[PDB]
Amino acid sequence: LNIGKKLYEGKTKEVYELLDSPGKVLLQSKDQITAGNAARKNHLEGKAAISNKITSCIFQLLQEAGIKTAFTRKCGETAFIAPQCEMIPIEWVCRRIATGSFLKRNPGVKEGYKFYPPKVELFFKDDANNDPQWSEEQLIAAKFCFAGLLIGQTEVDIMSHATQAIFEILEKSWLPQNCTLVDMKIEFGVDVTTKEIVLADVIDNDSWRLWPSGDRSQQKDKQSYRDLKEVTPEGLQMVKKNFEWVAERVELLLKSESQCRVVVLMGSTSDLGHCEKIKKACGNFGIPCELRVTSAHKGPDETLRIKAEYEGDGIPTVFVAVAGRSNGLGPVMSGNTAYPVISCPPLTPDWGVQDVWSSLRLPSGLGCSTVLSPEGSAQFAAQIFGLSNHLVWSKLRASILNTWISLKQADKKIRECNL
Amino acid sequence: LNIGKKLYEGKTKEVYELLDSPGKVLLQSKDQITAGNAARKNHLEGKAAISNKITSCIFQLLQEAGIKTAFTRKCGETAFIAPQCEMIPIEWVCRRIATGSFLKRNPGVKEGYKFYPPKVELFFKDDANNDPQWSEEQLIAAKFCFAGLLIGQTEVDIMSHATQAIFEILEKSWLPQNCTLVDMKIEFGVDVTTKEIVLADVIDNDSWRLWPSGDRSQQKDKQSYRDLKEVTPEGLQMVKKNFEWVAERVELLLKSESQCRVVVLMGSTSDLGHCEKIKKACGNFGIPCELRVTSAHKGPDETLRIKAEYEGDGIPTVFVAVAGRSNGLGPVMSGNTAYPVISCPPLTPDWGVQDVWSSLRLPSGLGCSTVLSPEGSAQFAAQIFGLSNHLVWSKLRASILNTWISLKQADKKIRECNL
Amino acid sequence: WRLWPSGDRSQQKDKQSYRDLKEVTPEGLQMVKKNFEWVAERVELLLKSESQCRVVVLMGSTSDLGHCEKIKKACGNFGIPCELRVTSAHKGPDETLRIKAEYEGDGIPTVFVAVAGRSNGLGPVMSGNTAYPVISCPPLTPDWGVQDVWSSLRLPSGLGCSTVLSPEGSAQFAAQIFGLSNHLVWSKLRASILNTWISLKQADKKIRECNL
Ligand SMILES: Nc1ncnc2c1ncn2[C@@H]1O[C@H](COP(=O)(O)OP(=O)(O)NP(=O)(O)O)[C@@H](O)[C@H]1O
Ligand SMILES: Nc1ncnc2c1ncn2[C@@H]1O[C@H](COP(=O)(O)OP(=O)(O)NP(=O)(O)O)[C@@H](O)[C@H]1O
Ligand SMILES: Nc1c(C(=O)N[C@@H](CC(=O)O)C(=O)O)ncn1[C@@H]1O[C@H](COP(=O)(O)O)[C@@H](O)[C@H]1O
Ligand SMILES: Nc1c(C(=O)N[C@@H](CC(=O)O)C(=O)O)ncn1[C@@H]1O[C@H](COP(=O)(O)O)[C@@H](O)[C@H]1O
Ligand SMILES: [Mg+2]
Ligand SMILES: [Mg+2]
Ligand SMILES: [Mg+2]
Ligand SMILES: [Mg+2]
Repeated sequence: LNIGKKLYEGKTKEVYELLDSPGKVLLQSKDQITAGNAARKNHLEGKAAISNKITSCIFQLLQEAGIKTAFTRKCGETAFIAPQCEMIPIEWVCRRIATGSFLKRNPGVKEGYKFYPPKVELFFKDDANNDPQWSEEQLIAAKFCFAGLLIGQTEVDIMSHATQAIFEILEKSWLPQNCTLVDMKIEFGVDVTTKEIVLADVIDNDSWRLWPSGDRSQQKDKQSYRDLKEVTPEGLQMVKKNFEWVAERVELLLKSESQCRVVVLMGSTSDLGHCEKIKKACGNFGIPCELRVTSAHKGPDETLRIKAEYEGDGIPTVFVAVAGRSNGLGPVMSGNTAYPVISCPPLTPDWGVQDVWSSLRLPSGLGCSTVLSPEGSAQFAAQIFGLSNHLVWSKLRASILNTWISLKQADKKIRECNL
Repeated sequence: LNIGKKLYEGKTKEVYELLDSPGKVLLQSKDQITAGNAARKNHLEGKAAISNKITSCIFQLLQEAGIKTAFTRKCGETAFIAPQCEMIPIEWVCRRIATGSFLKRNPGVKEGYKFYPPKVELFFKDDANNDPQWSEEQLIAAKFCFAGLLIGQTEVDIMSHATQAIFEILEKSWLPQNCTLVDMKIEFGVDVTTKEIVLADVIDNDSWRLWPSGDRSQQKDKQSYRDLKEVTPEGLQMVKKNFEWVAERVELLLKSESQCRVVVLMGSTSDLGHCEKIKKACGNFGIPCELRVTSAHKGPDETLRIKAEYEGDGIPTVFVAVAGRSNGLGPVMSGNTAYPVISCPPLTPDWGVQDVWSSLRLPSGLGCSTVLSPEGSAQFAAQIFGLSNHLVWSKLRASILNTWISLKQADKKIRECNL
Repeated sequence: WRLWPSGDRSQQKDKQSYRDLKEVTPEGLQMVKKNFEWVAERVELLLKSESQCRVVVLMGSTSDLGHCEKIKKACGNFGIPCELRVTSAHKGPDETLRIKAEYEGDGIPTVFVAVAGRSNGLGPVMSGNTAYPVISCPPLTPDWGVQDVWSSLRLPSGLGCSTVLSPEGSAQFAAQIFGLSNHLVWSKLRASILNTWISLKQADKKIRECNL
């Protein structure tokens, strides 16, 4: 590992150039904890390893969901490799629950006020003035430029939407551990190579407020250190145990709590191309997808036996029925399983207007749903599993963001061809 | 409570007439455990309370799912009130896993062979000949008559289907406790008042095989007592602890592990009638259902804020979009949530052929599904929640049985109008 | 097997007659032999068609010949003779009735299949003037097929004319009709249900390998 010059150093991290890696840097954590802009600073042994472990797990989680993130890989106990960014000097905060500075700036609001949707705020980075709140209008008027990207209305709107999405993903991911994510702070930078705005810096135990069972008095985050009247050695051991508590649970956010499976049943091997599109699209949400050939019309006995194989092994299953012309496979399956059935018929413009009604108009006592897009039927199957699986949910959530970002970028492009 | 005369007494239960309660009886459990046809009999203190508690919990579970069952209520620690039945003298067994007598009657099959779907078998009740297996053809040819109901092809086909459905419901219900329901035995009788075939006798720790983590050596059922080489006082305490283990956990089968909610969003209060039908049908599955008024066309800002309230409180939610004419509410919602959205448009024959396409043909990146039936949209919502909620699943499964039974009954009726 | 003439076990012609003998005598073996000879004589009649079958495909235009060739080919698969005839109900209704009469009049059980594009009058006219079954199998394309099909489907009262869109399907339906009387046609239909089912099982087995 070919380490170059120390680029900068701050309160908790040293950033080094990597001579064998163009556009990449090494972020080495220090055994330092800090708070405020006064003398609250301490050595804390093992903090560097805890910060590194949390950020490395959280960045891998957000990256596997599809959030664009400045993270390459973990590099031992106390560092990580990242794409080099020109950091935007704004703290982006997201709140589910009103506490901390929100109450000070909004006297009359009580602790516990819930934000639907989560509240996003901006703070300009400046220790001299204790990080003052900025409006979107102030950030636009600053006309900041980083690695050649002017930070305008489009870029601010993107960081704002991304902050909400990142919060919701981390919020949903902590829920299975019976922890309430109250709020968080993140920072973005411009990747010096790609010129993309990406989540950067770290997300660690100083970034958020984490309340087991929603109970503030059980707070496990750095607020436990900020709240101390006086820092004693007995006080720092409590803080360290809180950081250890989070370090011991954070890797479980990468694990699937519940199993998911899509079974695509096709009446004919001529509709294989259409079923390959469903299977591929399921792969994008990390949901295993099996293809099976069975006809309701010509082998209804075999359809029910295949159904029984998937009903009988304890794995939650969504069936997707692909039947051309008069669809009996969706209906028959729908009538004989408690699991959901989606008809995704391979309609063409020739007879599709006529064929679709055999999926849509069903006798009473049948729940069978219809989705015409094959990518759509995978997404709907994912949305169903997202109710139980935070990993699938997070891919859906990040995909809503990324698609929205794509529209903003295409509008920005075509707007330049308006002069 | 006015107790009458003792009607019957067997190895483990006494049946008493209730003088104020026509067509109901009291089944009093005894502190007796037995095995085989031979001298394996023991007094075991608290067995009566454990048997009564298990059957009372299991019968309430099956009854609340919609399985027709001879159970009224628990009546203290050691008895229960039931509708009086003329018992059909057949033991109905269902197997997920090959063990016990299946291996003896099918040499070459290995322990652990899985049945898809679960295997149903009939045994005629006769201690003299160790309960010989009967075919369906033998039971039909017996021309049994109980409380005036001749047991024919229809009645046998009903008991056989009911046995599979009861087993699958109990199998699904034990899964969240990490217990494998291997197999079970049940008996049916004819309710002397209604003349309906109903599950009767008991389902207790003698009725099934229960393997924690699928591990036969951790068996918690009465097989632990059958297997003992010789019955010692130390041997009976181990059996008692197995029965106590089941007694403790059986009550958790009545508890919902996961929360469910349907939110029905309507573009106009003129579509209220249609939304009332969705809400009523959701009530049948025990799923709370909220009605909300919002227009994507006229109040899209408000649609997103309402969406956020239900996204934000940690409760798994299915949205049902009810918009007449050009449905924008399904699409908009679908594009802005990771939760499932179902369009259930209030189509009439006037313009329904034209309006439906606004739900069906969507831009890429939308998983929005379509269900035309309002009862159907609730059932689909139930099927989605049934992947996580064994109580919802069980109502869907019992509904498949009951619907099938009522077709058999209607066919039997119209067949009389053909002679 | 066990073979009972008139469903009468006491007339059993199979080897059960030999299994049942208390003791095997020379007189006992001659009775068994006669039972075997009875079956030997009659087994050859199982290969013979008891009833005659014919499909007549009437086409309004020789441009629909391709579509009629598919009906005739598919009829050949069931061992049913199939004749093609050209007649228009619109332009030669007198001739349509005379052609109908040739096939009504020679004692051979016949199913008529009417192939008329656009406004199908040939199915209806034929249906109204014969006691034999008529099937409309119109040569629909996606251009105007949604509009044309209704001329086969919505008929005045007193017409039994049926519709089958598939040309192979119209032959199979014709076969099913003859299968009520002809055990050879029936047996091809029955074996075809098996073979189709077997090939689904085989295709499912193949695609299951592409899932591990
Ligand atoms: N991917 C990245 N590429 C380049 N610089 C980065 C990246 N991630 C973080 N940094 C910078 O690394 C510097 C050192 O971090 P740290 O020691 O935590 O600083 P600090 O004292 O918190 N300073 P500041 O964040 O500016 O208030 C920070 O100033 C970040 O802007
Ligand atoms: N709902 C009911 N109504 C009437 N009788 C019932 C009902 N449920 C169970 N019984 C009968 O109650 C009797 C006493 O049960 P039990 O003490 O378990 O007898 P047993 O020794 O197991 N006899 P058996 O089931 O006939 O082999 C049995 O004969 C059952 O058929
Ligand atoms: N961690 C930080 C910081 C911040 O600068 N923190 C450090 C400075 C440093 O990390 O070196 C400190 O002084 O404690 N600013 C916001 N937040 C987080 O943002 C949400 C809202 O915080 P509020 O605005 O209510 O104080 C909560 O989760 C904080 O943890
Ligand atoms: N409990 C019984 C009985 C039965 O008669 N039980 C009692 C009779 C009595 O109450 O004295 C006993 O002797 O243990 N028959 C079937 N089963 C259950 O049904 C499935 C079939 O078991 P198999 O046929 O493999 O033994 C397994 O779950 C048994 O527990
Ligand atoms: Mg700050
Ligand atoms: Mg920092
Ligand atoms: Mg038994
Ligand atoms: Mg009993």
